[PDB]
Amino acid sequence: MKIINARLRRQEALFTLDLQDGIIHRITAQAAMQTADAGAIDAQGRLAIPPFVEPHIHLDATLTAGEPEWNRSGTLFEGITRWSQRKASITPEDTRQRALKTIGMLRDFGVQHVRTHVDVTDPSLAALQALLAVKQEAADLIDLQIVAFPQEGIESYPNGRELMTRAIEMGADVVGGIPHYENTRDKGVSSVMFLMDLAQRYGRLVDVHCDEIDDPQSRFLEVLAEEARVRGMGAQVTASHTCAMGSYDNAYCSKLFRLLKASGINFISCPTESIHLQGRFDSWPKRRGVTRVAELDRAGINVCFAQDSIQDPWYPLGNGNILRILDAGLHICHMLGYDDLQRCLDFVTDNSARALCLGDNYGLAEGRPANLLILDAENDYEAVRRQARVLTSIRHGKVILQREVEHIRYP
Amino acid sequence: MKIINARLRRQEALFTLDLQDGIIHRITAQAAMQTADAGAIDAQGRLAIPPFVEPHIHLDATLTAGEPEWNRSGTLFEGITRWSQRKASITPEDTRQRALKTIGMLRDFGVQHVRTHVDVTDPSLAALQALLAVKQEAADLIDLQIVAFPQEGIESYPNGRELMTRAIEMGADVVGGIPHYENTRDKGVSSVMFLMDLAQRYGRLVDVHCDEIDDPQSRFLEVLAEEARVRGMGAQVTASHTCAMGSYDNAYCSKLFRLLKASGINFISCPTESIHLQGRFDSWPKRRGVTRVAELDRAGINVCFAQDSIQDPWYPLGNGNILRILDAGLHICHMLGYDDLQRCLDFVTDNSARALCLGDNYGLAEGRPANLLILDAENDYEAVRRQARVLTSIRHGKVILQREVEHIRYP
Ligand SMILES: Cc1c[nH]c(=O)nc1N
Ligand SMILES: Cc1c[nH]c(=O)nc1N
Ligand SMILES: [Fe+2]
Ligand SMILES: [Fe+2]
Repeated sequence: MKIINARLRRQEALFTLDLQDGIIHRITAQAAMQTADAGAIDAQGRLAIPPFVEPHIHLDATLTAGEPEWNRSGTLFEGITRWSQRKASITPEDTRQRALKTIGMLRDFGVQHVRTHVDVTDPSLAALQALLAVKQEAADLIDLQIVAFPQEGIESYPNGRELMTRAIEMGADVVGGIPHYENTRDKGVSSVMFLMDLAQRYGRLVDVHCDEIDDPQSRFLEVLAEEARVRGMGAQVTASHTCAMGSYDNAYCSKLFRLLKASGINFISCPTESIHLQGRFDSWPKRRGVTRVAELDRAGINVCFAQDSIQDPWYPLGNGNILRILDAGLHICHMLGYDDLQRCLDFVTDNSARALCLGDNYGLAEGRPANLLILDAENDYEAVRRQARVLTSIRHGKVILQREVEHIRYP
Repeated sequence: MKIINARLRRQEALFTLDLQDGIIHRITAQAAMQTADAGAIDAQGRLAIPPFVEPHIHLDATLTAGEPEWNRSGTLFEGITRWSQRKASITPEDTRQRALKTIGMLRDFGVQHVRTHVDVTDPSLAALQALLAVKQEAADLIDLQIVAFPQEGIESYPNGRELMTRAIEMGADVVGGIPHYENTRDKGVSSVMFLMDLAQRYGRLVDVHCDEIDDPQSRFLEVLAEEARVRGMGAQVTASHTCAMGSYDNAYCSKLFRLLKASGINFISCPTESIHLQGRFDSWPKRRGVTRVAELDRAGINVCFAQDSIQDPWYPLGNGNILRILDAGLHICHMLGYDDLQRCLDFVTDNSARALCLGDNYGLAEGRPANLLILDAENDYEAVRRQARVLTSIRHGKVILQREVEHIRYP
């Protein structure tokens, strides 16, 4: 399959892309806009990019908003209470159906890489079972990673350590955690030591719900980053929801950044979720409660954006569109500068792929898998400004989605 | 013309709407979904609403971002400096071209009512001249209101009072202001006394850039509300950008609400703009900087959302889509409760029409103008969750915009 007249990110030239046997066989710069060629796909000057990534979503809880009742306070903690109620009626078939629907939404919006957290503080491990199967069933659409996420705590929930271990043995690819939610500070610390030992013993990645709270003294991030640094596993470690960093003492935070850089760990921010769940315990002025995304990125630390929730006990909205999240993130994090906008797609493509350790299985380079999108925009700035539609999604060299270009009629 | 199978807001039944001679002739509930009729428009269960309203935009400055240089700090004050530079090359024809392009964007997204601020601290009054003409030229698409907006101050800019007066005499429908930007507190107060006297002398509406600053002592809102209350002109007065209220002392703000309610004035919030321009003088934690929208609404005070800028010296993004702004507002203002979501379109339709004093020239009621939209969603919640496309826009009984329903193919 051939694509002509395609823009690539942050370049002025038009390119032809040759796809063959499921891989990118050739990328060639063109002298100028070319007339059509033997039923090649004409990008018509539109941007070709690698697929969008959703590096952090909770597929087990998706589409369960209001069951059996609503999160009235809009807080993390009531969300957990409501989820606990919902868990009493989780079945594998229920989970499968909701997960597949939400995966469909993500596919519709160009996402081909997904990392889902699954609550393993559930003695049935029903959702985990369903999602491990879904990983195989939906492989034609996405590459799914699964995180063993101990929602109610490792040290603070009955048999939490056994459940984490069992989840990993069952085949979860990533070790999760929630140290800020453990019952005492010391148990928060021991939970991080445990989960890092677990990941090392079974050779898994790590992605931890780190400090998802507005408390300036929630500092489990330092424990996680130090373990990653000492163990030499930074590239394999992600800190999600470091919301407390947005409230840290500034002298401490400056000192902390030295460790963060040295550790090599990744960061995920969920700006629509955090703007909703954070700042709930302030009056006025009301803090944003989002981590220091612009500052991490300027420091050379890999950070990216994620949806987190779609219609679940924590967040009543969501539609699968990562460009909406990008927009939110750029506004809330004060990243609407000219230079920011020219490369903003980094935060929902390249940087996210790095967090998921996709390596050579991601990116528009010869020899890599033929997974790519054609976006209805010519550069990063226009993509976010217009919320550009995904016109074509190609996966393993085949078109799996085709949208018509929007046409408006006037009198 | 006839529309069948239409939902109306916050109602379960389907409705047929009969439009004749530019007005709504009849609205009738149906027993159920009906098969198509004699060239009737089939809403197919989609929502019919009165048009979106853009109650606060700066059309004189639209599409000038980066000219002659960029707002690097992303602040209100640097924006004013950049605009001051751009004013040196403003012409009526330049203004007309940019304004008409942005009006086209608003039309594409179902806006039929627009209130634009125009900077009248410009001895040429060039943009105002162009926009008064545009008001007539674009009448086929929108009903435009023009605010005489003294960007560089009434008391603090050469001949500011003369310029305000001349702008009103030229035909600006609304008197503007910027008391928080006046050089001293006493001049901020005198500016409000002057602009209210001006509005009364000429019988005009009022819409003031009130306290667009994170300073908890910026309290010109109380002066404006008191003048409106005393003069009995509450309904004709709007306070835009009361960002400082998001930082007020809470005891003061409680006392203040008593006056705000009694005064009857309207409020406009610009959440995407304020999240960008506000919080810039904090470090961490970083305030949201948006007025107390949910609290105003709960108190029975009319409040609504607006875009403010499209690609201008203050804000680099913008596409005309008020639903994007609604989404932002609901998130930043903590209004994602179930009750909130079921009526959220209030903030971009009914409430905004009230701010603009549209009266019986707005709304789906028999006898009123046949101005309405068909949205690709069945209720308020779905409209914001899906960012529903405007499928049809009808103005004065005629279709002025038609979109085809998005169709995705899966090969
Ligand atoms: C969605 C979600 C679930 N659970 C949690 O601890 N945090 C979240 N953001
Ligand atoms: C856009 C804009 C222009 N001028 C101003 O004073 N405030 C604004 N938000
Ligand atoms: Fe999460
Ligand atoms: Fe404004």
